[PDB]
Amino acid sequence: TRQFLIYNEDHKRCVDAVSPSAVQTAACNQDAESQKFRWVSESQIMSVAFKLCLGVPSKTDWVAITLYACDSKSEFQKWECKNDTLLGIKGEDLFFNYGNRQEKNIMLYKGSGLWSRWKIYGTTDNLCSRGYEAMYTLLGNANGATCAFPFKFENKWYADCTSAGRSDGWLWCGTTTDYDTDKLFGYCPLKFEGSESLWNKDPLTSVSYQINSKSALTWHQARKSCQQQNAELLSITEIHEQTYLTGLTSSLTSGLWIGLNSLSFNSGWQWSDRSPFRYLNWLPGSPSAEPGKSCVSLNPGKNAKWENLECVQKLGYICKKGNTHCPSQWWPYAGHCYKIHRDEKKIQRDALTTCRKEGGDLTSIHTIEELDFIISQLGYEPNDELWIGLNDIKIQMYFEWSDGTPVTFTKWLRGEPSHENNRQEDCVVMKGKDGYWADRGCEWPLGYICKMKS
Repeated sequence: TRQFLIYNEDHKRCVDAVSPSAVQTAACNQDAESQKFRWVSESQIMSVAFKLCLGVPSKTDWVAITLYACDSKSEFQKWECKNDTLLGIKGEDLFFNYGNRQEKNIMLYKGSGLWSRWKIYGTTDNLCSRGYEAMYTLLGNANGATCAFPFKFENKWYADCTSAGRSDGWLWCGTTTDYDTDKLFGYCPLKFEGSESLWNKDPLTSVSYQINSKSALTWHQARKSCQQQNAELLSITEIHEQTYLTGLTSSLTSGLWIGLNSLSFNSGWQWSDRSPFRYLNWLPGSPSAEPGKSCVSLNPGKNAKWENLECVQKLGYICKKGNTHCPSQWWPYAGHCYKIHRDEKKIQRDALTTCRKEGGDLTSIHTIEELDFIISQLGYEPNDELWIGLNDIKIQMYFEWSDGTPVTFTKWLRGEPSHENNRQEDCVVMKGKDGYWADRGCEWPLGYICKMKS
């Protein structure tokens, strides 16, 4: 999945490593470790056989590309893909090239020709396709630091995650390159027997959860460490979910990252996996109005309630592997009919009824296309404040639609949802050039939109 064979279409022969002194080409053989290569940084390319990166003595022409000890900053081991199948050194237009058979060796040339076009064996998406992605460790003493390749364990070099020196066959990696000295390690987000014992799956939902309490990453590092596990940062969508994870995080104390954030500039709080932000559970004082704050943490030491901590703080994190014809005045969309009212302005409750006396209900919105229809086609204007069907009248911090349709979709105005800990009941308005939503006390009289079926 991450190792590959470097290969030249025209010569139909792959790149091979015979020695640190010499890098040649041979007949392609994917069972020959000599030939196998693998990214290690954004730029470096290492041989899994010898655990050394391909590099040059200088950025000059016709010098031999050979294997050097791999070095984050030696700026001769750095490579990049140009034009397409081109492979050259960064900064200077000099390219990986097939070796003139005088010096049996890959060399660096200035020709953008057919001898300088390389490509992963058995594919057509250039070698910056299988590019390096930093893989954050699980558990371990290194607090989830990224894997370091290569690393030395018991005086041998390992090019990927290994189950060496272990009875259990788990896959681990050093987080520095000399693990034998620093002894910092963790487990790789890959699949092996024991892999799944790092998740919980609530017996009811079947959604799974990973609690990384011993790690300490920024919000964005955390988010990337669940995407590479085909997951995402934790979303809390139902009252059952918050209680279930309050049980898991009962015995923990330091804050943990969840997917709730205000990182988009014309949009309020939102879940990182695009789950609808319908259920709230803030700590007193949050959402804090401090302008620099956009990422939410879950505090297991304060009954699993939520607070926003700078997205550069290094905390733990939780991941989540889920899974026609209408009355006059009224206008249709998606089989329903809509209307905005300002003849008389009414309280939320009295607005709800004049949409049932009219034969419908305060409007529900389940898709962004639906929200788009409301603002374009019903004479709505950007400086409006219109009641809609969202509310938490039965249960605070739990928004449902008045018409009893499921809340499949959220789109908050920036700054919103407002002050819920400052009131007892939370109704929802539509306002702003984009028609985004805001929550407020219900017992405020405003205009409204309603929705009916045909």
